Amino acid sequence: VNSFSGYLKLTDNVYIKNADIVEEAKKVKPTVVVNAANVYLKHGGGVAGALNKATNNAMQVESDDYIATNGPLKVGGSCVLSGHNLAKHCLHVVGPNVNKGEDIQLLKSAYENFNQHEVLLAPLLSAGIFGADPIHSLRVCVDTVRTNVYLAVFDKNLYDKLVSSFL
Ligand SMILES: OC[C@@H]1CC2(CCOCC2)CN1c1ncnc2[nH]ccc12
Repeated sequence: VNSFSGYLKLTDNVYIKNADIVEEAKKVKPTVVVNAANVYLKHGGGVAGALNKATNNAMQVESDDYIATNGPLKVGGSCVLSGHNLAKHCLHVVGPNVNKGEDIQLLKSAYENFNQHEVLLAPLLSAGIFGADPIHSLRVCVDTVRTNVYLAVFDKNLYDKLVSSFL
């Protein structure tokens, strides 16, 4: 039993809700919140911009030190950093950005990072400003993630469309 509330159950391990991931994180304080990161950890917009703003830029400060030491992530890769005031940890995961010409097959590799954590709050990788089809993102998620994932879907029309089209 966990403290996630109001989610629709899609499969044995995948749950979904229309929610602002920032407000969800602030309520639940999950062990892991997933960020829709880029390889440079520059949290300018989308989910990443929102989560960073909610940390008063502390996420960006920590991220800049991470990059200075380790260099950029790989597309499809991840790193674990602090969750600041939002969660215990933040798993920064880089899904392919279609608006950069990045390979969509890497989306499965991106979701594989979730399997290293028993429970996560997360957005749909590569959706929104990353330019991929959110219906496809949800499908790859369901077919790749085996741990317990609670998906927060921002757009209402996106959420109802995601539920009504789910196979
Ligand atoms: O789940 C991925 C979605 C996709 C998105 C861009 C395209 O469609 C509109 C929404 C932004 N994402 C978010 N999801 C949950 N919480 C969020 N907070 C701020 C953004 C955000």
